[PDB]
Amino acid sequence: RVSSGRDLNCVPEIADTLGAVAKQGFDFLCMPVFHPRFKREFIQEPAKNRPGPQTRSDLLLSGRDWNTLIVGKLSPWIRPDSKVEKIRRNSEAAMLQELNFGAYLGLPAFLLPLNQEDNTNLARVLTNHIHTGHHSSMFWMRVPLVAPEDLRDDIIENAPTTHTEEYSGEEKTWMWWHNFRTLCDYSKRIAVALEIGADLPSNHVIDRWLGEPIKAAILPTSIFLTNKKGFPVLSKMHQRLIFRLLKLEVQFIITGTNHHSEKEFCSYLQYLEYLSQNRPPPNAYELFAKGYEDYLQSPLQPLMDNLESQTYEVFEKDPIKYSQYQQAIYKCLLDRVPEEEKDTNVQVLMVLGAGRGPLVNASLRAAKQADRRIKLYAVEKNPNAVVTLENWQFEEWGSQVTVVSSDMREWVAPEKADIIVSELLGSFADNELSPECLDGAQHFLKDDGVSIPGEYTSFLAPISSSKLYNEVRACREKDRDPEAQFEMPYVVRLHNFHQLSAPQPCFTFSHPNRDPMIDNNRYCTLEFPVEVNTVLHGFAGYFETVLYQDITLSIRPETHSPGMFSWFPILFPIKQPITVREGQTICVRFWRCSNSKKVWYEWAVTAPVCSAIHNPTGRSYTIGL
Amino acid sequence: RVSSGRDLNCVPEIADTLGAVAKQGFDFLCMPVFHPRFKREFIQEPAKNRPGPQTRSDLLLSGRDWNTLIVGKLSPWIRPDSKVEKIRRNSEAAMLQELNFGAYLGLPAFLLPLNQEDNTNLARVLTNHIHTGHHSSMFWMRVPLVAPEDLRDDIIENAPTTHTEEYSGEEKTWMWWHNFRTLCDYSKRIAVALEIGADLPSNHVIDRWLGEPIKAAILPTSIFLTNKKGFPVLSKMHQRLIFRLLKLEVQFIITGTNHHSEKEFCSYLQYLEYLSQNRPPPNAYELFAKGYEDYLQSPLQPLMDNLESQTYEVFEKDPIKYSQYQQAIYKCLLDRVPEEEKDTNVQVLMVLGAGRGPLVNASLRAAKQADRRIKLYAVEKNPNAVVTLENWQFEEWGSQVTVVSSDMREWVAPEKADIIVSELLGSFADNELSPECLDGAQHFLKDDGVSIPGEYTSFLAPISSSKLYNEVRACREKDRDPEAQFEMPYVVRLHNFHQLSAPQPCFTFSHPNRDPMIDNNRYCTLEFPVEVNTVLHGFAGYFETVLYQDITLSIRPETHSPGMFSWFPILFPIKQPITVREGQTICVRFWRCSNSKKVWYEWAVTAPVCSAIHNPTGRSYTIGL
Amino acid sequence: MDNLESQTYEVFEKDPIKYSQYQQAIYKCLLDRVPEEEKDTNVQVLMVLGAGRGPLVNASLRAAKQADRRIKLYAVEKNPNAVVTLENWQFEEWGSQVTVVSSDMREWVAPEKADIIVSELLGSFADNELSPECLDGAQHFLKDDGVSIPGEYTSFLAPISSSKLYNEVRACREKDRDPEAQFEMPYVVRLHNFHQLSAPQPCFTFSHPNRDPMIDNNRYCTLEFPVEVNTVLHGFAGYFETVLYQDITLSIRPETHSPGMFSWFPILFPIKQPITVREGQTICVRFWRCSNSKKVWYEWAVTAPVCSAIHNPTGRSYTIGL
Amino acid sequence: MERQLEAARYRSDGALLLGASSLSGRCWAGSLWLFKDPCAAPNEGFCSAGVQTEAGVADLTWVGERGILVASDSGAVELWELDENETLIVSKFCKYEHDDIVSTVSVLSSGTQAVSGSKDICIKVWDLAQQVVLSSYRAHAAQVTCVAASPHKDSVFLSCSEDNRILLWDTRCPKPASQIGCSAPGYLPTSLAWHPQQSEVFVFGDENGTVSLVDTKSTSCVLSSAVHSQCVTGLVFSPHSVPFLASLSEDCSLAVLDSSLSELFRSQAHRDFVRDATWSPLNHSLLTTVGWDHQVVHHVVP
Ligand SMILES: C[C@H]1CC[C@H](c2ccc3scnc3c2)N(C(=O)C(=O)Nc2cnc(N)c(C3CC3)c2)C1
Ligand SMILES: C[C@H]1CC[C@H](c2ccc3scnc3c2)N(C(=O)C(=O)Nc2cnc(N)c(C3CC3)c2)C1
Ligand SMILES: C[C@H]1CC[C@H](c2ccc3scnc3c2)N(C(=O)C(=O)Nc2cnc(N)c(C3CC3)c2)C1
Ligand SMILES: CSC[C@H]1O[C@@H](n2cnc3c(N)ncnc32)[C@H](O)[C@@H]1O
Ligand SMILES: CSC[C@H]1O[C@@H](n2cnc3c(N)ncnc32)[C@H](O)[C@@H]1O
Ligand SMILES: CSC[C@H]1O[C@@H](n2cnc3c(N)ncnc32)[C@H](O)[C@@H]1O
Ligand SMILES: [Cl-]
Ligand SMILES: [Cl-]
Ligand SMILES: [Cl-]
Ligand SMILES: [Cl-]
Ligand SMILES: [Cl-]
Ligand SMILES: [Cl-]
Ligand SMILES: [Cl-]
Ligand SMILES: [Cl-]
Ligand SMILES: [Cl-]
Ligand SMILES: [Cl-]
Ligand SMILES: [Cl-]
Repeated sequence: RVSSGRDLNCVPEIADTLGAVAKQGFDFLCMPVFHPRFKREFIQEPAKNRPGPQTRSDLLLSGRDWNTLIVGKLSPWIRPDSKVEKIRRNSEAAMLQELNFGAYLGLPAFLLPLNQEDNTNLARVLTNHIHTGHHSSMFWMRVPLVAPEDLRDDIIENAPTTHTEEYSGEEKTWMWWHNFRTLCDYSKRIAVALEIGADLPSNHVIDRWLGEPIKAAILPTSIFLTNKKGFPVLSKMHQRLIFRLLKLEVQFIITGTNHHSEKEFCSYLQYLEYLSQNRPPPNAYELFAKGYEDYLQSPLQPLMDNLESQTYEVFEKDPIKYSQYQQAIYKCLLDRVPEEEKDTNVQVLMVLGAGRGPLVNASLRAAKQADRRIKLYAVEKNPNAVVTLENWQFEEWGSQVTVVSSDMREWVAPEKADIIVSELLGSFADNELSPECLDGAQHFLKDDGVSIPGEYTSFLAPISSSKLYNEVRACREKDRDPEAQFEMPYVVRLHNFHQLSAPQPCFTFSHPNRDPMIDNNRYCTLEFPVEVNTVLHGFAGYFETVLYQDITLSIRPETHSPGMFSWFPILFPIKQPITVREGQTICVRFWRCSNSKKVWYEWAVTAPVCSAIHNPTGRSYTIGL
Repeated sequence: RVSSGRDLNCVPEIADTLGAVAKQGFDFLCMPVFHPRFKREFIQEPAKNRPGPQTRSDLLLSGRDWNTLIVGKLSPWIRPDSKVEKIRRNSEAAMLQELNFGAYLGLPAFLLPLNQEDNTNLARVLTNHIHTGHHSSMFWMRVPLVAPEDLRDDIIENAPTTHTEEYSGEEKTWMWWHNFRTLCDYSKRIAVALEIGADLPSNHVIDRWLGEPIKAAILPTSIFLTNKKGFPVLSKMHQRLIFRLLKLEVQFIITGTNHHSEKEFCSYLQYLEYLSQNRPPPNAYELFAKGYEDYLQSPLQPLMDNLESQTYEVFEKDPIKYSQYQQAIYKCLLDRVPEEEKDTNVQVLMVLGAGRGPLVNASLRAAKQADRRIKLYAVEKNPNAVVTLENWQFEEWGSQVTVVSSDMREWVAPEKADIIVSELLGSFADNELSPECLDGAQHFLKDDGVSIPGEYTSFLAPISSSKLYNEVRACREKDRDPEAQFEMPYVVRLHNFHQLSAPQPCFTFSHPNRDPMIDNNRYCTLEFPVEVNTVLHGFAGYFETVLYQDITLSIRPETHSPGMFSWFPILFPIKQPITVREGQTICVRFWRCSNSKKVWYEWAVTAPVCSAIHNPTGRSYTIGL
Repeated sequence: MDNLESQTYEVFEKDPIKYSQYQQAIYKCLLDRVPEEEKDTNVQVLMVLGAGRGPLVNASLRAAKQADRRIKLYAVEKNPNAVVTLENWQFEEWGSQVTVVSSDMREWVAPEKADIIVSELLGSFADNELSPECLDGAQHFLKDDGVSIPGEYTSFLAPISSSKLYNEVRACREKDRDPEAQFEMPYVVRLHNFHQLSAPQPCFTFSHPNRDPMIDNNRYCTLEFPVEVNTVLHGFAGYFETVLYQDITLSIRPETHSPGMFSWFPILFPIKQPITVREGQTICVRFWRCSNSKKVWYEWAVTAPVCSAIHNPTGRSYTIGL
Repeated sequence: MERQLEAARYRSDGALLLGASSLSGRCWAGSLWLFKDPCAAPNEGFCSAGVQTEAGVADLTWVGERGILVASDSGAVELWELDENETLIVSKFCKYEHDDIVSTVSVLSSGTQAVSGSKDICIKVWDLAQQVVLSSYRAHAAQVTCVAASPHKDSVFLSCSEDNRILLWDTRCPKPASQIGCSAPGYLPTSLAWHPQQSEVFVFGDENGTVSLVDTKSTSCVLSSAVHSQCVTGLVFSPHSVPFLASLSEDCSLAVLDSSLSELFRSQAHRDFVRDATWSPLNHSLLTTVGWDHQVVHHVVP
């Protein structure tokens, strides 16, 4: 169910209040650590020397309670960006005081508001406070989805609300955060508490908060409608937004008093719980990848490294994929051996990169299903998996399967193959050097032989995610280029991100490649129309592959093979985020480069602004041959 | 109870065997991943091309079982340091094969033996294997507590056992490990599995393994005696060793067949469980510090930083300490106010550094117990704790206590004090600048006033701990001096270490310091007699303090105040370990330095070899004033 | 791994003693392979593997002209920038007598097999520039009774003390890498302010042709150096000797150094931590030559009187590309 | 059966005893087989008797005519008797007294006692009647590689271990073992064989492939030859009055030598390790070798 919280600006007795909100069902409480109206002076006497105490004692709750249940709130009278110098300095001091007291309490989070365009001095004070202490705090920035100025009732006769299309103005609130977030140098301890009003804005304004680090969504009791019985409920669009937020796994904060006086205060929260429990229950893919969401992993290199047993175990626990492989082999067998030759013709079938032998069992099932004879070779360079292959062969397969423990580029086969079958594809299709391996294996393929897969194509799409950008930035390591983490890809279940344009094909490879002047290097120029305002942080990469005829696999979201969980998308980041205004085209360039020993990718943005060429000479990322 | 394991060199069927050892009560199993007698060839044909499989399949157990329950064993025929070149190369290849298969299985540990002085090529291969893969393995080095050559029966007529005192020879086995450990550059993934024989050596040989990363202790069934009933038991010295190992929280591995055929195989293990459960159950101190053992923490600086609420909460949950403070104040009150003046004389008593007011309550109890009047000041610079102090004062204390929220060096007091009371002491006595603060506070102390504490003295002792040295080494961080972690102290509950000499006093401070030419800098030269062979890695630091007359506190182990858990010892490391032979004296130098803004320590070893001067100009560690 | 610049070759060529020795070796080999009666009926095939700008080619021409024998020359060189110089030489002066081949000697599919192959792929540590691997790859176009010049080479190691060179190596620390990587790599240096702590002893030796079936160029060598002084070990100096043909040899080993030969400086393998050595003790060092498909590197460690760390494991700080 | 043939021994009447282990695959067990037709070996279907054991077998030997002594991977010594007119192989006893793999066993001159060597570095003397261990000696410092009883005295036997020690024993001495090393730092001994006639002389093989002949009372290496390229695993003398010496190695070759250790016959017939060898009592010119390639080869020796 939902992890919820209760916002209050009135706490007469902290123990009673916390107990009450616990009885109501909430998981945590947002409250002021000083009294909201208790303005304090720091510079000018006499109020400077006000006799204490200045707030409650920390003994009123246990340290566990402070650590887990209490979220601090900056007093609303603190204005660090006031036009008045006096108020400016005094609010600097007061904000430092309240932040340091929240840190002294060990609170898990502290709330500060963004109510205007200029929060520069506020950001200065907060960045200082972050960079001083030894604490482990988190800071939630309260940002309205619609600024109060743009949400007011048109009841001012001489200052009416402009009913004119203002595309960029309706997004002003985001810009607020974006400037603040930028001034604090993309701090990982600064997130968003997105407040939601009664009138929801255009869909692009709501999309402007995709990829942003939203930890909390704030719901006032005002935005709740009433049904026949008297329960508080939400409109259809508010419900859509609530589901979208539930997928981001945010915490929900209820604010405001109870206006449905007949019902209890747990009714607002019960409605959220009812929305949560009555959502489409999780399917197998989402169940498996729920914990992997936005988790950066370095790509595997099964050619350079020998994969561990459980990596293969992950690869094998995927029925849809091997069903497709079996179907492709079945069709190919039928298309190569006529019915009258079924016993006089036995096909030679080599699995190149066999692992622990799922493709071998799939080939056996395909032949048994198509009523044709096959002779199997199981080529695998990883000797640890060759152990598994040979135990399989001795115990179950028999002499029908010939296990070969060598590199397919090296192996001098006795006979040529009718069908070669591989799954050397990475998240970016060719990023694990399937083309080079199958090129080296092409010489023991018959003059009319088939390769499964026969085709594969990589796809790129510009994305925006200030969350994944911050993760990549956090991947900085000692003893290397301080920006090397931006010049390498990552296999990740992209989650909190925004697709800025439709994916387009990048690189394509065919097999067999009969071409005389074989060259697997590439140079591709892609232009992505962007019809939104956004900030580019990287490029998501998917792939499609034709195994045989119309049997295909795909991780491209539009054509994704349903319920296939062997590949996650890849992510190519960029050092500097790139602002993109609505209507502009994002032009990116991608190279596939190689020498005798290494293969790597280089990439660069050329429009609307130019980026640096990333990973030149494979300095930060290579793929070993 | 004990976390135990079972060692076997015979596994006919892995599933049956694992189930049996689970029924016997063991928690994990050590077994060969290839057959022990199944020697393999890699260079010379024809045995080179031996048809597979080469061992069992990884499907026989679940990945969870491989990850948790199985410990690999290097086949005993693999000799990487053979005098024969052929065997050398072949064993290199075979050891790489077995290590890589263990990594492919994801085993939590892998056993390799140290049976001789020269394991150089073995260390080369193991270090390579460590530095190649992406794995997360651990390597247990099987080292005998007594070499088999020195444990043989004197039954060779022409080669008798030399019955002559061989102090360094009896330690040869340790040197083995020490060389191997050194060749692999103190790798954190290389630990010790200490094997124990029937005859235990001299006590200094057993002490040679203090401070070493012992993860496992191996017990053969041979070393077990038999009692009246027929159970297997251990001798008194073996039991002492078992208790010593139990405090190091090692895992116990049973090896060898069952020679007590009347009893079950769980009898050997039951005896270990009986030794464990019938040991002195944990007292309060060890209960609290059990999880803190060998945990490096940077020292607190309550002057430079404002301590959090729960740090003070830790400080306050310590009854013995405040009992001693109350007793000291009680005696001082009685010694300053005669019985006839009890009502005509009210003492002025200032707590300098009051925190959340435990010393204030202790002073109140002291006055109420001694039947004397006191006027209390509670001086505290941390305003967050001044909040707690003022809530206390309003609710409970009353106008008897005057809370002062300022620095004791700055505060211009209205009247001078009879008694000043502080607890500004760190683990190294003066390492939190108690002397400077009390110096700045001396001007509002009466001409005949008392300071509690009146004296404090720091103590140093050379220690050996290749474990804590490796932790300190692991504390390397980006954006600073790559060796800065060795030039700073750490507050730690020292556990796996060896005291190489008796602690001796370092620096001493008195209060009040009436001296005209006040100077808190220090230069101290200490000579520590070392009557063992060892490797210096750092210096443990403790302190003693005289609060009043004979009321004292101490973390010096010989004079430690019983059951006082406010301070852990401090540790000053050194960049390079320093070999120390028996009889040599370790001569160390320690400086206390300061300017207007910073205070720091410098230290250096001058004998038997010279070290670098550590933390010069406070470059790696300063204490702010 | 890299194509040497023009002036590096210019340094290599301004060394008369060395090419005099090469010419003498070729001269003797020519006389020993072609009898006087066959001088006109027998023309020897002679391939310079790693020809540079062609000093060995001119030396071979002088050797044949001096020994009164016929030779057919191939000039194999992978560096195309120096192949430019070679081909200008061939067009202007050499003529069709020399056939310039611009490829790798491991790759090149020669038309005929060679009587004599001649190389100078030696580094300061003999094999530290992968002369063995290149000549192994070139052995297949050598005749069944062919000669390789040089035929033998041996590296030499000697423990030294120099708190000056240790401090220089320490100063070689760079951002964006292992803070101690500078100690786990060798340096070519004219050692000057240093002290030899023991006599140099042979480390690794290679022969050519290596007819052996189970060819393996990796090595493991254990050296014990008697030290009869008190000192502080900081590293190991490395020299080499090489037999070009019979008794014609080159050497940078100080005791047997070829007089007035300035093509090689000694090499230096440092160690992270200096090691005190008292009089009478023996310094025991271990040296490995390691390789895979792509890289070749050295590992080394001191085992006596105290143990050091194994330096450059898995070639993490220093590799030599194949 | 199992793939790795470990032991092959001829009985007095000419029957062939075979001991095998499985050193790879799911099960690491062992087996004992008796072939009254020695040319039908290894084939399991054409055997006279057979039995499966708990664990693999490392060494084997006859106890006279009906008994078979087994050193097990389990750390046990097993005695198996031939029963039911030699159609069964039933376990007489199986005692677990070693703490590691038992690598070698040898029956003494009497035939009622035996001696075992294990990887626990211990050597043990067994009474085959009482089924108990008489004496347990820890003489070596590394795993015992071979033990070989003297042919005619059951108080005397040789033992070699990987601590580079070759011990001549005499259980009648209070310090029974005696170190009798050739030269000084010789390579590790691996196989031991007494000479059939000439007593007080024997031969031992090392891990380098060298076979050496040594006299006890003279205690000086009178002769030695580099016969094999790899370690020498076994040495068997022929029943001839002038005995031939069969040498087995891990280079997968069999060699036959005279009294001066010169190469007379050589067999590359095995494509894996050569593990055992025995001469036929019926025909003294026929030699039977078994290997890890599951081959049972019969050589004719000129
Ligand atoms: C599903 C997730 C877990 C497994 C895997 C992954 C990625 C990175 C790391 S780093 C440590 N472990 C991992 C594991 N992953 C992938 O998307 C992926 O790489 N799939 C893939 C690669 N190469 C292939 N030839 C294939 C063919 C089907 C066989 C599939 C994400
Ligand atoms: C007991 C353990 C936990 C608390 C504390 C510690 C150390 C380092 C860190 S780093 C993050 N938290 C911590 C906490 N510690 C100490 O040994 C210690 O510093 N005691 C101490 C210091 N200054 C003092 N004035 C006093 C006076 C009694 C008041 C006591 C170890
Ligand atoms: C004499 C000094 C200058 C040149 C050279 C050197 C070293 C390092 C650097 S780094 C930038 N330039 C340089 C230049 N040097 C040497 O000792 C050396 O490497 N000689 C050498 C290597 N490889 C060879 N195949 C040969 C064969 C004769 C051809 C010779 C020191
Ligand atoms: C199922 S992940 C791809 C599989 O193919 C294997 N593989 C990759 N490249 C080669 C190659 N060149 N020769 C043989 N197997 C290969 C990998 O070791 C892995 O088992
Ligand atoms: C109980 S830890 C020491 C206490 O003394 C306080 N303290 C340390 N130095 C000073 C100072 N100069 N003036 C006032 N309080 C101090 C610290 O803030 C902490 O509460
Ligand atoms: C004189 S320095 C060695 C010379 O040999 C060349 N060389 C080194 N290795 C090879 C090779 N494998 N094939 C051809 N030339 C080579 C180098 O480019 C240089 O000119
Ligand atoms: Cl608290
Ligand atoms: Cl393997
Ligand atoms: Cl291109
Ligand atoms: Cl950029
Ligand atoms: Cl698994
Ligand atoms: Cl405050
Ligand atoms: Cl001083
Ligand atoms: Cl030092
Ligand atoms: Cl060019
Ligand atoms: Cl080697
Ligand atoms: Cl070192």
